Amino acid sequence: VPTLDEVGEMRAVSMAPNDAPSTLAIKRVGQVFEEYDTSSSVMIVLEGEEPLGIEAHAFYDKMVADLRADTEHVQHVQDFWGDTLTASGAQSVDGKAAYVQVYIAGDQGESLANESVEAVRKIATERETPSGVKAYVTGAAATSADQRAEGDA
Amino acid sequence: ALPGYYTTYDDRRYLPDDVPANVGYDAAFRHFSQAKMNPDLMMVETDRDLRNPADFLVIDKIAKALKNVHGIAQVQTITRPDGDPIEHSTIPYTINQYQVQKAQQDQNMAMQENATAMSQAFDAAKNDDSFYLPPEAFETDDFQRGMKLFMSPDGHAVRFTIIHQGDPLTEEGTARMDELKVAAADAIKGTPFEGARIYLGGSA
Amino acid sequence: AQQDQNMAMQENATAMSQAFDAAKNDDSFYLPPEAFETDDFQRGMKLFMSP
Amino acid sequence: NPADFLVIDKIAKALKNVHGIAQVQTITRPDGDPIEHSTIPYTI
Repeated sequence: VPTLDEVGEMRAVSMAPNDAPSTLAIKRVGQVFEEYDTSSSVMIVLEGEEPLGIEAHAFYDKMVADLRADTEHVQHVQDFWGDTLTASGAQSVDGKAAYVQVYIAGDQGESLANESVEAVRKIATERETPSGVKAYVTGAAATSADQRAEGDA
Repeated sequence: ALPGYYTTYDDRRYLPDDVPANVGYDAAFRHFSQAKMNPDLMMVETDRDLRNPADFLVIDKIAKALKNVHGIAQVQTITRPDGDPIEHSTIPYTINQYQVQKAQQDQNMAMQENATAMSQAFDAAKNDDSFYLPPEAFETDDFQRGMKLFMSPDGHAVRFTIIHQGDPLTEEGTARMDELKVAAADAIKGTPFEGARIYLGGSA
Repeated sequence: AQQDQNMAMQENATAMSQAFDAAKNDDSFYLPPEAFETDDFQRGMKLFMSP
Repeated sequence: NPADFLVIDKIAKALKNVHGIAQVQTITRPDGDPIEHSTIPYTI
């Protein structure tokens, strides 16, 4: 059989129990609104040097399209920065950053969630970005995935 | 050392900085605040459509009750799309012979000016004591887009995004949940929303 | 046309009253002196208030 | 008189807002609900 590290990586266990009220609440929200059925989410952060402009909006929209295209991992994306009504909440006070919350397949800790986080990072990083704009995938699920990866390392 | 013992739940403190999660956290904390990266979600579900002003009043009451809780920075929802009250929503905002007639016309314009001053004063101070959304505003596409994000397709439930003050992954951050649930339950009391189901979720 | 505008404004005021009644809002309160003379409050004030 | 009725309704609201109290009825709330056509916006 393979090494213990690989087997442990491919047989991870979700950190939260199913009976946990928080997980139940998140799944209830997902199923009621008919958007998703997971319980783990990550927040992609677009940081810019100068205040973000229209080209930043175009890049953001293209990235959102790419995310929503991949139905395997990404289940639902709420583009608050995209709509003008809620655009104030997403963008920072200085106007040099903006974040979008993305739901990934699989619950936190579980290997499926780690794979989904890796796919999200790949999508957010591989695309050519406007000069001065950088993408960073952060959040609780990303932190859990990094924790497991560093322990195994 | 027993009395001073305490625990924290933020795993970014237990990792090297070079990891991608720590880098993203560093960027976000440079620009945003910490609580925004780990928000909360609350869903109040009923059995009837809430896409009408009468239920909007109760929804805004619930939002105010949630925000007034200690340690909660801002709450955004269908009645507060960007965390601030919707503009032009306060009640005060809603509030020879020819020569004689013209003077009354001039007086009316001055009274019209007076009402504008009060509206601007209430808008600038972000007052939120009173609230009313006229039925016409429900027809505008701006609220059509909003109601498809913060409300279910059948309109039986509405989601709230709750953002803490400071780091939300501390002991107090985990202890604020019961206060929020109690506040929501008390806000619902006495309204047609009685009998609803409340779900609280998020990292905390 | 000004008369029609007044009626439309009158309709608008009714909608707000109906919304506040349906929502059972209780933030503000005022009972006009005339309503005190109605027999409905006369019966009530003899039950919940001393003679 | 209305002036004291304002204070009475304030007391009733303060009592109802207390945790664990379902409904409070009084001269300003004969059936446990606010009297219809009593809100200021109604007058407006």
